[PDB]
Amino acid sequence: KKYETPPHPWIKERLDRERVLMDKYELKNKKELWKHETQLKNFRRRARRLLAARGKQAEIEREQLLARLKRLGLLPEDAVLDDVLSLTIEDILERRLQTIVYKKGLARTMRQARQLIVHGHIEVNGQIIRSPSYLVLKEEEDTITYARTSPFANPQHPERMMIEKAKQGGEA
Amino acid sequence: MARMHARKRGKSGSKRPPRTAPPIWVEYTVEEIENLVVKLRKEGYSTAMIGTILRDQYGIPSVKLFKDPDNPNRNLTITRILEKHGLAPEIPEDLMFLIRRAVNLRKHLEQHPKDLHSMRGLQLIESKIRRLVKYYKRKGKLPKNWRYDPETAKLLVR
Amino acid sequence: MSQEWKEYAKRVLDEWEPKTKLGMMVKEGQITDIHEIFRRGYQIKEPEIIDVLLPEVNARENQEVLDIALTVRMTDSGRRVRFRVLAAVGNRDGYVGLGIGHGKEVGIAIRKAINYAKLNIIEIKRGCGSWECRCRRPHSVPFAVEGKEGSVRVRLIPGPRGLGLVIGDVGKKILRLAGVQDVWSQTFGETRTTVNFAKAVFNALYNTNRVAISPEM
Amino acid sequence: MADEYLVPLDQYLAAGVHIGTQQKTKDMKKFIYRVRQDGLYVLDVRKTDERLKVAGKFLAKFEPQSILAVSVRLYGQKPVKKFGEVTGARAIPGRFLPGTMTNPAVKNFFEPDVLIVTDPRADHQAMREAVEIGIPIVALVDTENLLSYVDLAIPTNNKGRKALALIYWILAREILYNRGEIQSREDFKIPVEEFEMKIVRR
Amino acid sequence: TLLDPLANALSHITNSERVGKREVYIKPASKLIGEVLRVMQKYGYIGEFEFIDDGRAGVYRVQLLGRINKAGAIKPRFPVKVSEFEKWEKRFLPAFEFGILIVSTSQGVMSHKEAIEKGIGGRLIAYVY
RNA sequence: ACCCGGGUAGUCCUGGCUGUAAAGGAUGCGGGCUAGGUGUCGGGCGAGCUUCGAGCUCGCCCGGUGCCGUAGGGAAGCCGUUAAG
RNA sequence: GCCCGAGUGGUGGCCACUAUUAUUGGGCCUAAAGCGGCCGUAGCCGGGCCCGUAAGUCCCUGGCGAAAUCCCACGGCUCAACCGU
Repeated sequence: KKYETPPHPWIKERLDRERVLMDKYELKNKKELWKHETQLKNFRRRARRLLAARGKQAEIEREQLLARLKRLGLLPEDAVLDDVLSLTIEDILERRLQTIVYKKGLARTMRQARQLIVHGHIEVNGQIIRSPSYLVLKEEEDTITYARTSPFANPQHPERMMIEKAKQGGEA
Repeated sequence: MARMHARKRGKSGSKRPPRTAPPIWVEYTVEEIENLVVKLRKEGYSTAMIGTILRDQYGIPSVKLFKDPDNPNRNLTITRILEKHGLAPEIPEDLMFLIRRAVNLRKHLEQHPKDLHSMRGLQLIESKIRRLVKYYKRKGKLPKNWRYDPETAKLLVR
Repeated sequence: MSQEWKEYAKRVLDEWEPKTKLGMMVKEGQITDIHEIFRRGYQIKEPEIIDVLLPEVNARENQEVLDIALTVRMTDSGRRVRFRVLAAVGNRDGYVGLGIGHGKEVGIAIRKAINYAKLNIIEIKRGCGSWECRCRRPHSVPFAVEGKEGSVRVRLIPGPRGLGLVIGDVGKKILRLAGVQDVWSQTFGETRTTVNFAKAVFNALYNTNRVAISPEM
Repeated sequence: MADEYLVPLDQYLAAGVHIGTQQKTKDMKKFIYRVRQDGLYVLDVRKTDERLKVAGKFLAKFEPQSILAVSVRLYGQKPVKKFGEVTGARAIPGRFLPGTMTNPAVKNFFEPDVLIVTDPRADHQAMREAVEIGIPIVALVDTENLLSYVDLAIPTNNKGRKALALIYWILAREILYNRGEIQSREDFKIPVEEFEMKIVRR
Repeated sequence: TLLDPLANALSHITNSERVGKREVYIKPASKLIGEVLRVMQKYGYIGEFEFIDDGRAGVYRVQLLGRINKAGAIKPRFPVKVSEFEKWEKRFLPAFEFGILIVSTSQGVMSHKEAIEKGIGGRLIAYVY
């Protein structure tokens, strides 16, 4: 499937973390958080199992899982299957479309950003998108823009004004 | 060390000489030893007691150490000295003494039958024989056609 | 928080009057090294000896209470209730003391326990090495260990970095106070009894050093 | 350590140090010299010379005066009292007044550096607290007394007064030798008699 | 009777250890135990041993350093593939460091770590750590 | 009914059947390993005593039969070289 | 007010929790649970030392256990699910 909920769902320490996270990144539902936890879990689980086994097993398996994390951008230039396990649910959430839109300064604030991509006020590559989850690669970061849009077809959309007053990117 | 069999009682700790080659302050030839053995088997004594009297009189603790090497296939010792001559009983003494005794019991019981305990050792001695039989068959001192019974115990003794 | 650190220790060192020789040498600033109290097995008889080592600032002595129980003894025309409490002193930095205390009133017991716990401090040796490579810090324990307390059987297991403290909450409190980041927890036998389970985890984290290994050599 | 001359060999042997009582146990078997034809065991007299020497050393070492000689014995409390007068520290009680070591609320509270027991069987309490505090422990041990928890020994007789006298005497001599006042090779300034006990009125 | 004479050696050796005697005596003796103590010494766990072969039996007097924690035989003595090693690695041993899961092998006898470096396996014999 | 005075089966012997129990040490059996102490029974050994008999005793050893207790185990009682290690 | 959210809840079934089925990984003095005790058949399990075989056992190669589903990569569909390599 594509979710997880820990053995006991109403536990306070688990719930606190989320609600603080919930405002921080401005999710719409908890499921979204979960998506990234459960995605994080799989990398870890596999990274760990690979390092463990006999070193002669086609190393390709390791390479492959270090390649993707580099490309995605979570991993920068570190060479150990142990740094992978040193990610957290915050790092994944930094990697989202939503986050990366606010960061660059295409949006005033993440709550605003939620509006933009839905109505097709953010282009990526040549395509528009509807899904704010969207996993944004490192190579993919450089290609976020406007062309046939309500934010940028002129220089007197109040939209331009709303983004300018803030001008602050960074972790969401 | 012990085995409390039909008992709870730890077994005797009697132990061998840790001598591996024999005393030379004691002195006998392969020929002299062989005579002593043959003389004693001629009396009516049996190999354990033959080894006993030789120990107590002639001062040889076990024959194997003194004798071998004189044909180093294996150790040369009492009954292996006897078999080469033809003085050996085809039944192993082990199995013989056993059965021997057994036939005596039966006669007691014959006259006296109200005996728990005496009945209960009949059962305890047979079942050692059975075993001692069972393995010999496979080793080969007693043919595979045999099987043990109290009429086939009264025939071997007589 | 910086220098305010010693100031609590020195404020304690204004009126602290040593009972022991241990409490004295510490109050003189000598052997200023908790670790150098442990190795030697010199008796922690004074509470303040520790307050001397743990200031406001760096390690942050995380005082914490687990369970508060109400028990009775029946007496002539009376039930005499009291309270038992379980408290945990520890620094995330690799020391820990587990304490329990019994008293008529509540507040007192908390206090008693807090004190009790100090005496029974322990180093937990963490896994420098890790599991896999000694990349940086001691994330885990070195070796898998087990606890034994009445019915309770806790295994601590080395672990992956980030796979953090995977145990029941009660222990999870104690462990965090130790400074084990990552550890697989295999329990066996009724935990309901908190005091023990805890005593388990504590005993366990205790036995760490008691393990004699090859890298020591 | 050093060879048994006289004073050393005539002193122990003249004093009934040798004569031990009933029971042997497996650990003590090493100091035990010989069997009489009665169950009365004799201790080795050499071993007593030997294990008294190192006991001048071991107690010349802890030079600060919080050495405690306690006794549960009626005989022994007099040699002990006199012994303590010379040295410079002693806990007197018929018992230990438990909470001598473990408790400092007690009005009688000491913090020793060494202990001397007389009978491991009677002074078990003084031992009991000697395991907790972290105190090394030197003593007088009999054919009947174990060495469990008892880390350094002086196998001597302790059941009688002459002996109970000789030892806390020769010892008071030995530690004063090491620390450097009156020697164990000079004849002691104090007479033996005070350490010796006597019953006129009870 | 006895069986698993090895095991009755080992088990002494450990219960020996746990007391903190100085040296051991093992009354029944053998190749299995002999060989195993040999490999054990080779890794270093133990000090020196002498066996005296009495006309009765071999006996091993063994010197105890203090190193050994726990060292035990395997019950049905399972066959273990060189792929399944890792499983049997995680179970019996205390961590990746130690590596004397002593197996018996085509090459001879080895620890776990000496087995892996060659690359060969088989039925388990005993453990040591 | 407990208490008292009579009383059959049975209780005894012989042969047979029946097969149960808190039939307990509530602790299946075998081997190896793991402080000790003490009392006791029988066997061995080195001595002293002697009524010249191992009769009276000391100690080591072997087999059995109790009690106490270190390490450990146990929930605790307890168990602890006669294991419940 | 808390949870979750086009879902959320009720009944039923299965698995987990339940080392409450014990291989991993349970017990059995007094908690359930030792047969009242023995014998030996079938079975399982076996002291040391040398030589043969190499049946188990390990190692290597080779024939082979369809596709799909699973796991990993890259690529495709706005995204993913899904599909292709």
